[PDB]
Amino acid sequence: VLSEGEWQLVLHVWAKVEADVAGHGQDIWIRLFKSHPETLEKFDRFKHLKTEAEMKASEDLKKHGVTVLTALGAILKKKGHHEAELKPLAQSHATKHKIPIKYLEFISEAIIHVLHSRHPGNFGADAQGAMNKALELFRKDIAAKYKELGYQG
Ligand code: HEM
Repeated sequence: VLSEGEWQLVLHVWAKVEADVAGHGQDIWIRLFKSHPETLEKFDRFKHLKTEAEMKASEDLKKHGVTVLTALGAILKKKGHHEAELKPLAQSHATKHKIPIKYLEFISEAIIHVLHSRHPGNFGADAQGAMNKALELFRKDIAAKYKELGYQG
């Protein structure tokens, strides 16, 4: 459970991210595919992308990034009361996409790195601490649902 102060640190930096959702979406995903290429195999629609240039030019990847960050944003804004939002997400990711928890840890790493680079003034040690805590909360609850749904993760 995060404190009200910790949530504020999270939503404060997120308000900046929302000024350019598409741009942040691309940076985060490209960072992920470059740092952990195996994740690219989960996308039968992006597995063909070879270079960072091709990725930055993909309109579909950009739209996916927006869809992803929008869903994450709605969750964070619930400040822990994200039960309703998580169920449908856990079902598709556990039964259809089959995304293991390890991959959620990898993207969490990408989110932090991108925020740290683009928003240094609003992403200090305390702010990163809160963001990490929020993402771990997300991962903890998703992994729980996974078990309930019959997927080890
Ligand atoms: C920060 C956590 C993430 C959030 C909030 C998120 C959100 C979403 C949403 C809302 C969709 C579309 C609706 C749906 O299928 O449920 C989606 C699709 C998808 N996600 Fe996630 N996702 C996350 C992380 C990941 C990761 C780490 C992977 C893979 C390494 C992944 C792989 C996919 C795939 C394969 C699709 C289907 C895309 C397509 O084929 O059109 N997601 N995700």
